[PDB]
Amino acid sequence: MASFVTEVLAHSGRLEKEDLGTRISRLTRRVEEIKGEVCNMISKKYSEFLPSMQSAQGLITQVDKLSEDIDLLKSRIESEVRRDLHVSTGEFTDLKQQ
Amino acid sequence: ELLLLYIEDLLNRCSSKSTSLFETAWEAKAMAVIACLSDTDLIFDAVLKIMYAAVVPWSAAVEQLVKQHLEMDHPKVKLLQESYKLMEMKKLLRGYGIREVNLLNKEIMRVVRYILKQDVPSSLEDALKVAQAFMLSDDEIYSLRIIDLIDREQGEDCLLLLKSLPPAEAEKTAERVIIWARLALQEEPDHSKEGKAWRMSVAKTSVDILKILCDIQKDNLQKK
Repeated sequence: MASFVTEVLAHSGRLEKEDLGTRISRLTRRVEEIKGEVCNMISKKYSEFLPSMQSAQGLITQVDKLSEDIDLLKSRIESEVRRDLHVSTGEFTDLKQQ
Repeated sequence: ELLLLYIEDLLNRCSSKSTSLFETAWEAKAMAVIACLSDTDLIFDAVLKIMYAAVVPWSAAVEQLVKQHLEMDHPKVKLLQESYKLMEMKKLLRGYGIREVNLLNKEIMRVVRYILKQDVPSSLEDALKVAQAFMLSDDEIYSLRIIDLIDREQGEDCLLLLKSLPPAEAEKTAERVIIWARLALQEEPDHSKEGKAWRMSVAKTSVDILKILCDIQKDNLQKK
């Protein structure tokens, strides 16, 4: 009953700003993946759509989980922006823009 | 029954795993079993099961068997001709890169659009039988053909196709293309040269087809 939460935050304090930027880049490249996929299946569903009926439900699932990832990472960014409002604001906002 | 089951097992052990279409050992063994049958009902359906398992198009011996079985008379010969035109549409689909057998109902329009995108002189005819055998109206076929030609600004071809068509389906195609034209003109105008040229072409192609439809509907007072 004496200050055990502080060391647990150290196991979650390993997520540096470089790690936040890598996650932003990962989400951007996955957004690009899904965008290229949609551009591909547009011509499929209009011209040649045999092997993509199940990929439509796969798209639904992946876009849903990507929206959930966007929301959770935005919540993570907003949780830490209010903590450090003088030293970590600029680099948090630069990646929040992306 | 056991001879037919042996033929079925011979088909299954070869065609299911057939990566290369040179396992013709089943054809020669199955012809002898066909010759061993004594019931005419069990010969035609056995040949049909050969048809329903062999990859389209079949080989030379199977082609001889098909031409032989077309020659004599049986109530199942109508089913054999149904399977023959099934082979024909499978040949068409696999020549257009669609290898699935019996696409259910929803991809027929997509297949027609894909065939019409090939610009083949027989592509209209190829897409005709796709909606024919799958029980879909010819209205959509010619309507989409006319729409594609309008998008390409080839309304003279639309006029000759309309004049070649019987008036009954011509009315159906004309009313639908007129509705599509008015709906397409209802959206925002395009200030580019190509856009305004397309509006002018659409209007000019619509006026004379409307004149033809007026000529057709002289007695239908409600439609007149």
